[PDB]
Amino acid sequence: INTITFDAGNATINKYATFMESLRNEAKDPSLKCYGIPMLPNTNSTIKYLLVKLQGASLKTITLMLRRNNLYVMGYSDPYDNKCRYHIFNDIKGTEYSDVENTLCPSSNPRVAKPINYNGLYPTLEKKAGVTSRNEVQLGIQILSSDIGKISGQGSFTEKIEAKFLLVAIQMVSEAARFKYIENQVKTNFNRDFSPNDKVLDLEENWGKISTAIHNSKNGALPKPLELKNADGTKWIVLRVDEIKPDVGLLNYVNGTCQAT
Ligand SMILES: Nc1ncnc2c([C@@H]3O[C@H](COP(=O)(O)O)[C@@H](O)[C@H]3O)n[nH]c12
Ligand SMILES: *[C@@H]1O[C@H](CO)[C@@H](O)[C@H](O)[C@H]1NC(C)=O
Repeated sequence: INTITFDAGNATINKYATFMESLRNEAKDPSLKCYGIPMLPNTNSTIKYLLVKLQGASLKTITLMLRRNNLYVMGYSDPYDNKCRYHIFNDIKGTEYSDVENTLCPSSNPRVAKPINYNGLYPTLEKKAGVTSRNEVQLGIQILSSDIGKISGQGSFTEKIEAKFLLVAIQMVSEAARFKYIENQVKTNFNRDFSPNDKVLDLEENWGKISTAIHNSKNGALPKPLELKNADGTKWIVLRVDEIKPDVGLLNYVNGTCQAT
């Protein structure tokens, strides 16, 4: 469908809230839903990818390409030297690789490869970025805008700022779309840089666990206790779908029927 665009250079809470709502309605399987939370399609949807264009205050752009089944950033393009430059992780290959290369930068127009010489897993990204953990990498709307400027159209940039930009972009686009809690952490701190708290990391880490739990619930009761973390890192025991439902924007795909509402 339509490329979804977010202008980070000229943002408001309301435009970012709109962007989330957009991304969530385009990503979701139109029919699937459990306890009223929309669920992503499986890997045989009629449309398998989503493109997301971001703009900085410099007016430079970066377009991310997400796999729609699990909202995974597979790679990105920028305008470079009158060419479309595509950057793809080193583990995307064959039919996926050439749907990504050709949808970010079509055949009929000039393009040039610039590999991401690592994979898109958080550990790998933390390592290139030089941090033990991603709570050391700050997030925010100015940071996202500044980061687009540091890479878009630049002949040379380090793998450290590229991995920092991808830690920020995966969390403010993909994690924020999966979790309404992370979207509300960006709006709360809209006008500042912030470090993700311990509930933000735990939710990221447990999205699959959470999706399967809700999908598998009977009359609103979770199959077993779910132990997550509060904003201060203390333990939180979830027993019922409506204790976690305020924080979840989308569900990972889980096979089978579930209570739809
Ligand atoms: N490049 C990327 N894009 C989106 N999500 C992720 C992730 C993490 O990816 C997981 C996605 O789930 P899968 O196990 O279905 O691949 C989420 O738990 C998310 O925290 N790592 N790298 C990612
Ligand atoms: C998916 O779920 C449907 C309905 O329960 C079932 O018939 C099918 O066997 C499942 N597929 C897989 C791979 O388990």
